[PDB]
Amino acid sequence: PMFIVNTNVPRASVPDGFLSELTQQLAQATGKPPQYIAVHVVPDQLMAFGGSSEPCALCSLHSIGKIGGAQNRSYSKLLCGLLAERLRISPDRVYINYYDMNAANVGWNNSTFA
Amino acid sequence: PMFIVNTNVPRASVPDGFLSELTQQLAQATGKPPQYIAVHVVPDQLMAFGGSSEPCALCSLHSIGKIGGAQNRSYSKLLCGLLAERLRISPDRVYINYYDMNAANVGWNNSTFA
Amino acid sequence: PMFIVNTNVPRASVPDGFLSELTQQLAQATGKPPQYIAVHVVPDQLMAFGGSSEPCALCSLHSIGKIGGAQNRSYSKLLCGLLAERLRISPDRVYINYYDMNAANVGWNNSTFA
Repeated sequence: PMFIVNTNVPRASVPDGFLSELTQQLAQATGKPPQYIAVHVVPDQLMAFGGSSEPCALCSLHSIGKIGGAQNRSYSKLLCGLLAERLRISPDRVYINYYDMNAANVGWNNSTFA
Repeated sequence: PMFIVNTNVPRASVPDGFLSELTQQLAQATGKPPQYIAVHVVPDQLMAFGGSSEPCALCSLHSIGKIGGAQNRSYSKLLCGLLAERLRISPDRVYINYYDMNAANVGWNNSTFA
Repeated sequence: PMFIVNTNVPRASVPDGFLSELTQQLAQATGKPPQYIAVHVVPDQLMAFGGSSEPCALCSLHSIGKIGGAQNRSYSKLLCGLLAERLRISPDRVYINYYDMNAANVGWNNSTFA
């Protein structure tokens, strides 16, 4: 797994430690090893949510398995929680798209996972 | 629904009001309430279309339903007409990837939509 | 096709010619006409792979067909090799997500391809 957050929150409001905290929490939540987790934060974006430019986020979580109805609900709680606490973004201004990737459709180290 | 555009056009060519205009036009086109529509514009990108770096765009529209053959063609006409009129990007240098998201694979407000 | 690379490598490390080379090499690999191929490179990103901020990349390749077990392995070797050679990113710090798009879900030139 890989997690991307795009946000209008400015770069200086992103705590040092944030990427490393995302990595560790995602390891716990997904059961995958932290050494294979990727995280990407994109601040200072030009975006609106409901026509307003108060803090908001558009995110994604890609995983080879560990995606489904109950799991995505816990991920959303965890992730919205982190975004609320660390970036001061309200949970109702965050979308997270979940993608269950086939191992054949993930490239890594000159090959794929299948 | 959420709409993202990445483009090589500079930020200063993005008119003021463009995010509001996208929000209102997508609200009408999708039928979804405006307060839930998210829009994201990413100018000044390093990109090329057909090997040429004249103005271009790579876009996404995600929605829980309201995605399909005829509807997608209609969204493309709407959206390419906005990009052409507002950012001066020729419609034949724009791609829009459409994603019909399962409600269970969209996180929002600490949970999902299923 | 369309290929997007996101990376923490700095902008000044992306060689002139890189987008053309990607274009040409993707034409060769996918067999599609160069004029349809879109490429997009986003340097200087805040990102981590395995908790480390050594050079890394998160990529996508979208195509209408020409995605599959063996083809994806071949694309990963090609694109990781370019990333290693031109941006100095180790292949084991690159993820590439592959998307086989339905023609109906690709907008272009006021319409879609289905």
